Amino acid sequence: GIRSWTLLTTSDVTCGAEQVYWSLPDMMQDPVTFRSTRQVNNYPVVGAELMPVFSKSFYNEQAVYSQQLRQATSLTHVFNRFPENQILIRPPAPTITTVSENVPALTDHGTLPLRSSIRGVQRVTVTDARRRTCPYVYKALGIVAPRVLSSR
Amino acid sequence: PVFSKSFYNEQAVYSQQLRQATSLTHVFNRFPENQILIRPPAPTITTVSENVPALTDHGTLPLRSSIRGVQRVTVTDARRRTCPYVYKALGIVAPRVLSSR
Amino acid sequence: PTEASTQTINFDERSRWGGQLKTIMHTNMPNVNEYMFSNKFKARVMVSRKAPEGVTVNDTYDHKEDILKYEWFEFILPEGNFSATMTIDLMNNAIIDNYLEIGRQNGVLESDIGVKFDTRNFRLGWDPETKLIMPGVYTYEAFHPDIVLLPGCGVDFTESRLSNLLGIRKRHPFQEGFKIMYEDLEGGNIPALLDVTAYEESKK
Amino acid sequence: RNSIRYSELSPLYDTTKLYLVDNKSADIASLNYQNDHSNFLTTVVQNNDFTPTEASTQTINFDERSRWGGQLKTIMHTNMPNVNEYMFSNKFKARVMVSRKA
Amino acid sequence: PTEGRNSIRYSELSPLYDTTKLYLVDNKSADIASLNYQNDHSNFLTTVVQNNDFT
Amino acid sequence: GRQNGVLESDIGVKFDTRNFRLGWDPETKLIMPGVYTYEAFHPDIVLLPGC
Amino acid sequence: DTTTETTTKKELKIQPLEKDSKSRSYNVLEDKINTAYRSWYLSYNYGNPEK
Ligand SMILES: [Ca+2]
Repeated sequence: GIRSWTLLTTSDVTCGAEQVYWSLPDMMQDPVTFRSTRQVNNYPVVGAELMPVFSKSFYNEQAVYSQQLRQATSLTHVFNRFPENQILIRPPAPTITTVSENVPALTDHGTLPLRSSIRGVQRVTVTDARRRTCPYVYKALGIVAPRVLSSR
Repeated sequence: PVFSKSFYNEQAVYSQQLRQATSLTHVFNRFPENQILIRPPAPTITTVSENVPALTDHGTLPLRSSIRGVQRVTVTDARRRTCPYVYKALGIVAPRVLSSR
Repeated sequence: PTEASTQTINFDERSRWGGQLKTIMHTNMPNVNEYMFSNKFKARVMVSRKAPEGVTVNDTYDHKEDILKYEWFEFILPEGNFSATMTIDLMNNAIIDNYLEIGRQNGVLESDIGVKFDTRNFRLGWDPETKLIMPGVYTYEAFHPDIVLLPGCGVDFTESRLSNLLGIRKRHPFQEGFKIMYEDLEGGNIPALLDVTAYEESKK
Repeated sequence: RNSIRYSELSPLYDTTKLYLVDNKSADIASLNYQNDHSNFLTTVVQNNDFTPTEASTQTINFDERSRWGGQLKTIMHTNMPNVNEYMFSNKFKARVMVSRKA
Repeated sequence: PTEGRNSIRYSELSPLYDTTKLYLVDNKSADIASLNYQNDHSNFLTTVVQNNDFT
Repeated sequence: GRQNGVLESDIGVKFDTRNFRLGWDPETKLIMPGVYTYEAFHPDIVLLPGC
Repeated sequence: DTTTETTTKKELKIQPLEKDSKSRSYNVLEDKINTAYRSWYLSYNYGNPEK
């Protein structure tokens, strides 16, 4: 029937927890395998973590209340144009509401090898999984402490 | 990534005053009188299975010295098998040196 | 900045190195932006109703039951970020917000909307014997988003994510046979419901 | 000590990241009609001039005259319904009365 | 103590030595566009870097 | 405003949340329930002319 | 009946409320389907493609 064709999962308001690739790149020697370029979309990724978009949940108290307002007979919201057709009735509200909400995220990506010369103006770029500009991006401060390793 | 949250069911007493005012029956309370068979009280505190995403470090490990352009990853469940409630799972790993020949 | 640009921070050598990049970032994503495709979606509704060219009586009730028409539609939403449900209705509106425009004007009945997202366990109020819903009510309870269909009408998400919101997802999440037609929801037909009153009157 | 070089930074050493994704666009297409997200596979070679497949062949070459390892951090999300059947938050046994007479 | 012969490599053949060709074209597609509204074919200029990821 | 013939009618600048238009309808090309259905959606600023 | 005296019906309403009870104006406009009260939301979300 479909229990096979598909699967029952929970409600994600985030509806799609996505990741995003961070990539400043006139600093890091570029990880392995990335080719160097200057085509905003590629950009050799320096590090990646997922969206600062997560979900919170609360208990909708407005649970039963409505059962007693359209039962007392009153005005109709564009939401319940069919206050009688059991079928067409503004679906019950759930016990638990969910809300896409973003928090800010502080993350460490590791340590990376960087060129030995940086132009006074590094350019940074946060890429989205389909590698592109995400403009819901607020403010993003990256800082990085060089450190030594190896030797010639 | 399956943990539990908890909240205080306010619908605590309310029901005590609805089936006491005499009204419709839910398939849940077919026995609104047999003290015994009555849709058990609701608890003060409700609990809800909810999954969050989890970011974790597993440590550092020794890896072969050659990787095929296509690594395959697999999340196994305790009875070692595929769990399909698995959403999206991005693992990243930074090699690093140790030892020497 | 410019002039600076030129000059150089000079990490040195006779030994290369790297750095530890920590990083702070914030965002304001509206659960239903279009950019994340928490905006669009496809599905098809009824758009026409008639009978081949002659209006009434013998089939006056039956005539109405003789010609239906369907069409695929990509309808959208008003960006924002909403409560679990909210989202629903929005579509469960804009789905209507299509009908209205075309259904009325073409003999389509609200009866045959044919596509209504919704949470609820139609069938819970069942009973074995009547093989119906004894309380004359799909006992109004939220269980988990669900999409109800009529015949022919369906819903395709392919081009959207809300799906993941409807906590309903393909089992091989990597292709596209993904659309949902009356046809697939086998056995999952609503029960029908029962007549209370009548049952009562004739209670004696 | 003839050395033709230029930009395309020396296939570098000392540590780099290894991005291990699974919903990178070509991968899906070519390798995961297969199955889900519990396992799948992914090209790790991030070069776009390659079909996962071909890539597959080529090699990331961590080197030697000294072996090593890596630090694997990892992100993962899931949607488990408290009462799925797979976790047996679905079934159960018990016995009831089924007959009465004299 | 950590000294190294740590070598991350892979395909993308070692920027190689010993002799290679240098292709010096003038009607390569981008070149025109960007540099030769200028003048003709007696002189013009051309990128010699054959990488397509570059203006 | 008061002191200079300005009408509350023409306030002209009112922040507010609400989806004026939700109660729309195609045909009337209006809001059938005689009400900008009182619902919070997201801050919004309404203007008059010039303001 | 205010609707059977005009066929000799359904007109009844084209009249988009003009001003509220306290008589505050809704500066409706001509056409009577659009009050010159503009709002951020709508425009963006509801009406202007890319302009
Ligand atoms: Ca409360």
